[PDB]
Amino acid sequence: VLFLEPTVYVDAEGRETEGSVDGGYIYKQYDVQGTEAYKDRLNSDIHMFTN
Amino acid sequence: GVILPVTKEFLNYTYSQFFEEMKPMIAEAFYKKFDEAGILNQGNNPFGKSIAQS
Amino acid sequence: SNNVKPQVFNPDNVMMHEKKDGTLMNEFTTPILQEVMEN
Amino acid sequence: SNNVKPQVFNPDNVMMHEKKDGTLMNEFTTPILQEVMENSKIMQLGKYEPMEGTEKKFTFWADKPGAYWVGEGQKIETSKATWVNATMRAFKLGVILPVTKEFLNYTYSQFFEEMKPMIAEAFYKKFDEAGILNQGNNPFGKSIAQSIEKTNKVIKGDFTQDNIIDLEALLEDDELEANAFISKTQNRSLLRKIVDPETKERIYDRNSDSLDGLPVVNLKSSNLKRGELITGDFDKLIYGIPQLIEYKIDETAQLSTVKNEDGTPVNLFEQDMVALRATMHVALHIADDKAFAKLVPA
Amino acid sequence: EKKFTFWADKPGAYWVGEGQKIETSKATWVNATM
Amino acid sequence: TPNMKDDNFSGTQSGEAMKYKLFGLEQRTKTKEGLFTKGLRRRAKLLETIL
Amino acid sequence: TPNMKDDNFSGTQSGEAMKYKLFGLEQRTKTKEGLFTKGLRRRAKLLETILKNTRSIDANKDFNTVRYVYNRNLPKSLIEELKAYIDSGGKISQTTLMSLFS
Amino acid sequence: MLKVNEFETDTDLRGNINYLFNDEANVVYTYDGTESDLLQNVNEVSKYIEHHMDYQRPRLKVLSDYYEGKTKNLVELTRRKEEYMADNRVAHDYASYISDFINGYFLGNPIQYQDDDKDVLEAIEAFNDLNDVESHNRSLGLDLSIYGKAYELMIRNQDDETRLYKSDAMSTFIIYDNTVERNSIAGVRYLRTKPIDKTDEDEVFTVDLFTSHGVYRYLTNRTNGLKLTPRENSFESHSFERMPITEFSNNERRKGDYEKVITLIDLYDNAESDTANYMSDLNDAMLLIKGNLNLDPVEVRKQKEAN
Amino acid sequence: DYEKVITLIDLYDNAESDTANYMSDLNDAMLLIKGNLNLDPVEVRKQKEAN
Amino acid sequence: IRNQDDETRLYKSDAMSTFIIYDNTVERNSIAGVRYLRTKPIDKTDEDEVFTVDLFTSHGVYRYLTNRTNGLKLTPRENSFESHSFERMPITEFSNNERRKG
Amino acid sequence: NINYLFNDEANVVYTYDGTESDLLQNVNEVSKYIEHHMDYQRPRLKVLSDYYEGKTKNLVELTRRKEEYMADNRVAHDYASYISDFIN
Amino acid sequence: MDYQRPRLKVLSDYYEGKTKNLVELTRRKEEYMADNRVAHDYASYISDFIN
Repeated sequence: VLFLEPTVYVDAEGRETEGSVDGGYIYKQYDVQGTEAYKDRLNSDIHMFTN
Repeated sequence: GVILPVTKEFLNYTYSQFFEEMKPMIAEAFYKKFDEAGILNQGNNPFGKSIAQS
Repeated sequence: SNNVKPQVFNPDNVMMHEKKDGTLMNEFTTPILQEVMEN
Repeated sequence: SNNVKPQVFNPDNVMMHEKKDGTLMNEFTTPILQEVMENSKIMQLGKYEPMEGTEKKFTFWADKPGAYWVGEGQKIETSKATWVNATMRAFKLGVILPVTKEFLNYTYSQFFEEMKPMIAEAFYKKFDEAGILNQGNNPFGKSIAQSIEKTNKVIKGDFTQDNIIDLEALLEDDELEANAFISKTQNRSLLRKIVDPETKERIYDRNSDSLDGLPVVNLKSSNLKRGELITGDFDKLIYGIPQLIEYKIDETAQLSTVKNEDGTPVNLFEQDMVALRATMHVALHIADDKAFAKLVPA
Repeated sequence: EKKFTFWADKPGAYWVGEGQKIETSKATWVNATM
Repeated sequence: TPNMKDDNFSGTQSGEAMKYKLFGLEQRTKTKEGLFTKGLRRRAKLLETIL
Repeated sequence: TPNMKDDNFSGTQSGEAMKYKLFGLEQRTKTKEGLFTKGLRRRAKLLETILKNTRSIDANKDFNTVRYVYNRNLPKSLIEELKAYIDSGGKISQTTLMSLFS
Repeated sequence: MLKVNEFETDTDLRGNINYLFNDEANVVYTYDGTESDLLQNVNEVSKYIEHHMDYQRPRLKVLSDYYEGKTKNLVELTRRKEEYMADNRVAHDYASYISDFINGYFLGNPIQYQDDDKDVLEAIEAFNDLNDVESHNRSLGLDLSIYGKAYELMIRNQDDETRLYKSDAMSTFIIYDNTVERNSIAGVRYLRTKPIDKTDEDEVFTVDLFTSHGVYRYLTNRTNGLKLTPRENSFESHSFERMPITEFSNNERRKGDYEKVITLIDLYDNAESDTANYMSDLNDAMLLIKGNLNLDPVEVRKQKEAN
Repeated sequence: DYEKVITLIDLYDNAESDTANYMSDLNDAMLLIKGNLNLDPVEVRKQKEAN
Repeated sequence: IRNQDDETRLYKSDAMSTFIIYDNTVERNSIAGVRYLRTKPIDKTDEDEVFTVDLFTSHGVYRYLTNRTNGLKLTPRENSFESHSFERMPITEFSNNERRKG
Repeated sequence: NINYLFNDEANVVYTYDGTESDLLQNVNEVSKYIEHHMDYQRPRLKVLSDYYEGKTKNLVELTRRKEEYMADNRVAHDYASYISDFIN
Repeated sequence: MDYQRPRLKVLSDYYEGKTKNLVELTRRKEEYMADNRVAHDYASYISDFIN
């Protein structure tokens, strides 16, 4: 369990309000479609021009 | 005769096989009560007979 | 029952999982025969 | 500085090739041992107990059910069983030996192999004197001598058939039977000259080292006085060994409990040294404090 | 002539708490001759 | 052991397809067969002695 | 080793699928086979020496002529092998032929 | 726990030696002198025994435990968070699957023998039948597969027969001539005796040293530094004319078959036990209720049967 | 025969040990709870068995 | 075992109650085999877990009685010894593999 | 399970240094082997047998189950028997 | 010794599977974190097949 408890801000006139907590996973990514189509074209052309 | 009460929590979590391992210990208790009554005339023996009385 | 203190019995002959001091015999290792049987 | 005479240490533990007066120990005649390694007597007498962790738990039955005589149709009454727990923990023995790599190369390369026997002897003696006699900074809050002290299960007087029988009887007075005797070899002189005036048979087998038919084990320790004898039901003495003697030899760590001439710690890398660490874990448990009795001179 | 080296001092040993410093000790030999 | 949930069968000849799929099991069984014969030879030695 | 999770089968000539799939394993086994024979030759050298020292065999004999023949534990098909042996001119005694069929 | 101290404080971090890929393991023992030059200085054999125990045996032990499926994941998780959580100990046994397959493929079918001279061929066949060499060969192949090397011992028995027995790799090794020819100078076998009812503290080892002319027997234990003391009736002549033990190798490097994928097996163990923990410790699903409300914990019991 | 591909073997080692680190070091999943609240760490132990 | 009706009989012995003690030499001849069973009626129970023990040697069977609580002190049973006409220990052990793992 | 199947003392081969006569005169040693068998080898075998009978750990380890109002739903799959019968 | 041996040593280490990733501890952090340093043995697979 991950428990995030937001900071409570108290105003001089007595108001109360909560901060915005958040949490989640992020992951790296790259253009697999375009880079594999490019590298496949390079390989194919090497073999085509060299028979 | 004797009666052994057990809390079922004890019979589930603490010692499941308790009643199977206690049976011979009861039999020992009976043998001791009988020997003590017959030989030494001790333990509120019900018979009017004993070696100690002889 | 919902009793959080264990039940006191009179006479105290009932076997219990929880001692009077609140200790709980979980994963309790089985006793061993310190003496032989008396025939 | 470029100062070439050898480093004086404090304490003087480190094995060195060059004596500070300029004698070089070379063509060294390796020493020979006039003695045999003593086995630990606790191993010889106690019950072993495999022990995985540094700690062990025991549980034993303590109360048995009762029984009652009941008339026809009488209410059968209740009874109860009970158990008890005990526990034992281990402690660690260790020693370090520092050796200068000049010494290790030119003087006596065998050195660490010849030290292993003498270390393991030192450990076994330390253990025995701790558990048996409660000597040598006993880490355990447990020992034979300490159980004897709490029970006051001591006989006063000279080695005689009278006192030896009484000593053994002191155990069955608690429904325990003696299994062996622990004695100081200095006192077999006394055991050798006691005989029954009626049956005219000697209580001590000079040939078999058996006293009243029980085996006698000799302590080499100096704490057990000549006139003293110990007996007990050693099956009640449980010992465990979580970790047998481990040796590690190291070439880069620091020794802090040895100081250079200037007071700096010894650095094994920068000062070109090698050192051996021996450690052992041992655990002791007296299963029943009443199972032991002692005879002492008045 | 004959010459003997004999072991004379056995090393010692220390009760060591967990994580405490293991102290050092030394063995020594003696020379005797015939 | 053949993974029945991920299994497919060829034609009709049971025996050869079985000897394919049980190839791994046969390797262990051949060792077991050696140790078993080693035992039966002792059984025979006992029998000849009593006879 | 054959990856059982990603595996497919061809026809019914199991040995001929296997010799393809185990091609990589065969390359190593052939070296192991060389070293194993290198060891067996020493085993034989010892055996001949003890036999000669006990004079259980003529001192004239030489054991290094033995040829060690290795066969792989591939699966085999007795029906196909019978057809391949009896075609092409093989002969079998009736009792033997009967002994082959259960 | 300034690292330079961790030696003296015995804090240093436990089992982290590599064992498999270490340089001292898997080396070939060589000696510069003749058999006589070795036998007159039996102490040198003590050095070889010590070296074997400290560096080669650990590798072989690890390999064997993997063949028995006792992978690192079983033992190490003994130190797991043993709280009120589930155990989830897992071991995949890949090492056994592999070794059994490769060995059966190589030697599942007996080696056949051919010769031009029937006298030699039948003497060989007699010896093979007496020693059940088929099973022997298969067992050697299995040791070749797991440990990468295997040893066999040949002895003239008391009943006057030539017998062949496998010698365990964890307890046998050979010391070779230093020349390029590498003749085997001497072989050694050493076994820990122990009682069943105790751990013998000294760890007594019984040592047999095989030369080209006989067997020498000695007694030792680890803590006495392996000082070889001849056993009563130490020497025993044998009628061969060369050292009886023979060594077999899986390949030039004497490396095992799965030795190079143990790390992958470990990774698979960790991954699977990680998914097992994920399964055990999180609730599959829950009815989430938000907002300021009164929930009677007696009423919540109707959750399974309310519409 | 592999001298010219040692650099690719290196890259495959790095990529695989990278994924092994990602597997080892991040938690697979967690129950995220936000907002100002009182969680009894004794009650959170019921998380596996609450409905 | 050679039966009372004078026939050679063969019976399996349960693994949970049978074991063999082997000669220490590399040949590992089987020195002795033992079988032991917890004898019980189907009514009472005993804290003395009494085991009947049969010890098989190369020349006969020795029968004993024991219990765990006294520490397995072997006491010869009435008519303890019984000769058998084999010349080696009658029990044979079979193994699934060198390690004997299931 | 683990602590019984992979214990180093289980599955060992018993050896004796003395002759048959040396044993038979000193029958007590047989008592030691019997004790060792009971304390180490038997548990392993018993666990293997229980798995052949399908009494897997999940059925007997009721120690951490719940049944105050839900069902128990403990399960055993008998893979052990399927495997052993097929191979045998 | 100065120029040729190093090369041959490296080639041998790759045949033994002691790839750079195992020995290059120089980067891996000595914390509570796991190592997962890996070596794949492509070199041996290739050399044994081609030979």
